[PDB]
Amino acid sequence: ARFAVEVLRPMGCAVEQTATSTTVTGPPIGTLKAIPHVDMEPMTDAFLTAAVLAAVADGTTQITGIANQRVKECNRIAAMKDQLAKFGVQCNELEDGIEVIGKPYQELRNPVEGIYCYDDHRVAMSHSVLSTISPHPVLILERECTAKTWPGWWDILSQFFKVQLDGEEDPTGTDRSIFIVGMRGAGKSTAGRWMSELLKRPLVDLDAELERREG
Amino acid sequence: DGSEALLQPPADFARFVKLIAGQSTHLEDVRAKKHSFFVSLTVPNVADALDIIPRVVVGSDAVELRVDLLESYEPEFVARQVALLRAAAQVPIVYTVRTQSQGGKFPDEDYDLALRLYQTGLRSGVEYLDLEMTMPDHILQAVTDAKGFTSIIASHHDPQCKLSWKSGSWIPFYNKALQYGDVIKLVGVAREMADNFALTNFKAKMLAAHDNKPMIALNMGTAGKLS
Amino acid sequence: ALRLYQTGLRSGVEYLDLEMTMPDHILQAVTDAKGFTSIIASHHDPQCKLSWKSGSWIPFYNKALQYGDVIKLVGVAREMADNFALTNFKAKMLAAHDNKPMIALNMGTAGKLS
Amino acid sequence: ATDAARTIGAVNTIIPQTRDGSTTTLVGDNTDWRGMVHALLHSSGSGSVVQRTAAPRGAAMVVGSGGTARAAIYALHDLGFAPIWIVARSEERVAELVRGFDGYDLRRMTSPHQGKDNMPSVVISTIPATQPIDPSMREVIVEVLKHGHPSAEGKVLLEMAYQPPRTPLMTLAEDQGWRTVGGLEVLAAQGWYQFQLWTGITPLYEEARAAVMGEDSVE
Repeated sequence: ARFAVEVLRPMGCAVEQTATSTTVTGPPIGTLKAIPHVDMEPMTDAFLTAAVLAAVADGTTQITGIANQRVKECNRIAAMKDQLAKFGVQCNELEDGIEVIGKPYQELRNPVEGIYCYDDHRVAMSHSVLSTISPHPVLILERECTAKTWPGWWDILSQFFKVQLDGEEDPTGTDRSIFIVGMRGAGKSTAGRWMSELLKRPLVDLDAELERREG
Repeated sequence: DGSEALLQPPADFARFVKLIAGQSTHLEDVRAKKHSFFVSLTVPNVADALDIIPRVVVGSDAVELRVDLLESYEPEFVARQVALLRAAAQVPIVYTVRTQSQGGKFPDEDYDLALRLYQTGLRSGVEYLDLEMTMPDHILQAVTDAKGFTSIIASHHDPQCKLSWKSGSWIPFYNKALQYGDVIKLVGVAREMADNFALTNFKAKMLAAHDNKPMIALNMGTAGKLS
Repeated sequence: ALRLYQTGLRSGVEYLDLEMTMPDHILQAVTDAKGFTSIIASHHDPQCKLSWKSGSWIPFYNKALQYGDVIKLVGVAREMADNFALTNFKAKMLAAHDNKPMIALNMGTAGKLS
Repeated sequence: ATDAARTIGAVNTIIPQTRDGSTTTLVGDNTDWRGMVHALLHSSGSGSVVQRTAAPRGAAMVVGSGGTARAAIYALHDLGFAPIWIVARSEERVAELVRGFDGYDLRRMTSPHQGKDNMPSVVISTIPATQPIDPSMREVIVEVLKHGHPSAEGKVLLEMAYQPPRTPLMTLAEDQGWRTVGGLEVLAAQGWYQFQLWTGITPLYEEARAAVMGEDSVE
C-alpha cells in the first residue's frame, strides 16, 4: 500500500489519502517524472507496476531491493527486461534490481511480437497498464492468467476505465540426459562412446567424475 | 564379434539411437507420403530367413515383426529377433503381439507375458508398437506411460464381424484408440463391395474430426481387397 | 443424324446408341424401325450438371427406360466417393428394374474405378 | 541444389518437390559420387580395401581431369580416403580441379617417389579408353599399380568409361592383382539412387544391376 505515496507522488501524481482511502490523479499524459532511486523491498510484488510507469517517464529510473523476484515464479526481473524491450525501452538487470530508461509514450515501439506473460498474473496486469496509452494496440497473450489474483481485472478495465478489449487467438521433450547402466566389460563404454559421436554430445564417466570430484 | 570397441557406430545402433533420443521422423515422413506400407512378416525365426528380409522390405516404409507368429515367446529371444531385423531390414519396425481372438496366435488371457513382451518392444526402441484395445486398462496404461518415442498403433480386429462401419459401432473402439494411440488401426470384414465404401466414408469422417491422429482401416477377406 | 441412325439399323448392327437428348420425333422413328437391333439409350454429363446421390439422373433413367434395351448413363467423378454413389445408384436401379441392364461410368482419372 | 551437387559443381539428377499450395520446386542432386561410393563399398569384391578397412582409409588416387573426377574426389572423401592423389595433364587444369575442395588433402602426383608411405589403395580412372594415355601420366600410373602386393592389400581400380567392358587400364591393373570394377557397375548404382530419390522406393541393387546388363529388363 506504500506504492501510492512512495512511487506515484514522486512520479508527479496528486496523491491524497485519508485514514482509510487513497485517491490518485495522474499528471498530464506522458509527463511522468522519473525517480532516480527507489527501495522497493517492502513492496516486493509491486515492482512490475512501477516498471511500466518508469518506461514512460522522463529520465532513467532505478528500482532496488528485489532479489527475491528472480525465483518468485518466472525470472520476473528479466521478464520485464525483454518484454519491455518489445516496446523499444531498454532495461538493465542490476544485482538486486532493475534500471529502466524511459521513453516518451508517443514514440514507443509496436510490440508486434505480442506480450508473453510467462503465465504470471503480475506480468500480464502490469503490461495491461502500459497498453492503455500505447500508440499501437497491444496484444497480450495469456489473458486468463490474471485469474490467480484478479480474474475480473479485464472486466474492471472495461467497465470502470472504459477500455475497449477484443478477443484474439494466440499467434504463437528432446535432448534429455541419457544414463547407461550394466557392468564394466559389457560394452558399456563403447555404447557410450558411440552415442556421444552420434548425438554430438559429451560422454561423462561417472566413476571418473567421482574420482575428480573427490580428488 | 568381440571387436566392437575398435569399430565406429554401426547403422544398426545408429537407427536405435536416433529413435530413443527423439530424433526419429519415421511418422512424419510416412504421413507426408500419399501412399505408405509396412510388410507383415509371417516367419517363425528372423535368423533363418535373414537372406530374404531385404527383398521383402522393398516398397514398404516399415517391417512388422509379428511376435505371435514366432517360434518362441521368450523376451530374450524376441529381443534378438528385433535387433536382427533392425540390422537386416534397415527400416522402421512394427512390434506386434496379435492375440488369437483377434486372428493371431498369442493367448488372450496370458497378460503377465504380454506386458513383458510389450516392454521388450519398447526397450528395443521400435518405431511402432501395436497394442490391442482389448488389453486390460492396467497394461494399456503401463505401456503408454513408458512408450517414449515409440509410436503406438492402437488396434482392434473384428474377425467374427460383430461391428459395422455405417452404424457407428466402431466408435467405442475409435474413442479408446484415440487416447492411447498415435495411430489408430481398425480392421473389420467385408461381405460385399459396399462394405468398403462404408469404411472409406467412416475413415474420412474420423480424419475430419481428428486430423492429428491418422488411421489404418481395412476389411479382411477377398471382398475387402479394395479397402 | 436420322439418316445415319437408319444406316446403322439397315446394316443390321447388334447395338445402336441413340442419345436421350435427341428430339422425340427421331427417338420414335428409330425405336419403331429398330427391328432386332438392341437400343442403348445414352446420356453423358461432361459439364457435370447431374449427381448420383441427389437423383438428378432419374429423369434420364426414366426416359432411357422406355426407349432403350440397355441404359447408358455417364457422369464425371471429382473425387473417389463419386464412384461409390454411382455404384449404389446403379444397384438401386437394377433392383427396381431387373429387366433393363445398365452401363454406368464416371469420366476422368478420378472415375477410373467406376 | 543439394550440398553435394553444389560443391561438386555438377547436377545429374532433377527432382521435383510438391510444395502443396505453392508451385512445384525443382532440386538438383548428384548421384554420380553416390554410385562410385556404392560400387567401391559393395560391388567390388569382399576383402576389398573398402570392406577390409575403416575410415581413415589412407591414400587413394584419381586419374583424369573431367567433371567425373570432381565427383570421384567427393566420393573418396566420403569413404574417408586421405590424401587423395591426382594425376592429370597440366597443373593449370589440376588447380581448377582442386578449387572448391578445402581440407580434403588433394595433392598432385608427377613422380612415383612422392607417394612413399602413402601409396594409394584405390584408384578411380576418369580418362577415356578411346584416348591414349600421356607418357608422363602412364609412368606414374604404371608404378602405382605395380607397387607393393595389391592382391593381399585388397586394392581396387574403378574405371568410369564402360566401353569396352574391360579397358586397357583395367587389363594392366588385373595383371598386377588389383580388383577392377567396370563403369556399368557405377551406372547401375548412380541410377539406383536416382530411382530412390524419385519414387521413395529402394529396390534391391541386383534389380538395377540386371536392368543395366540386360539380364532382366523391359525392352
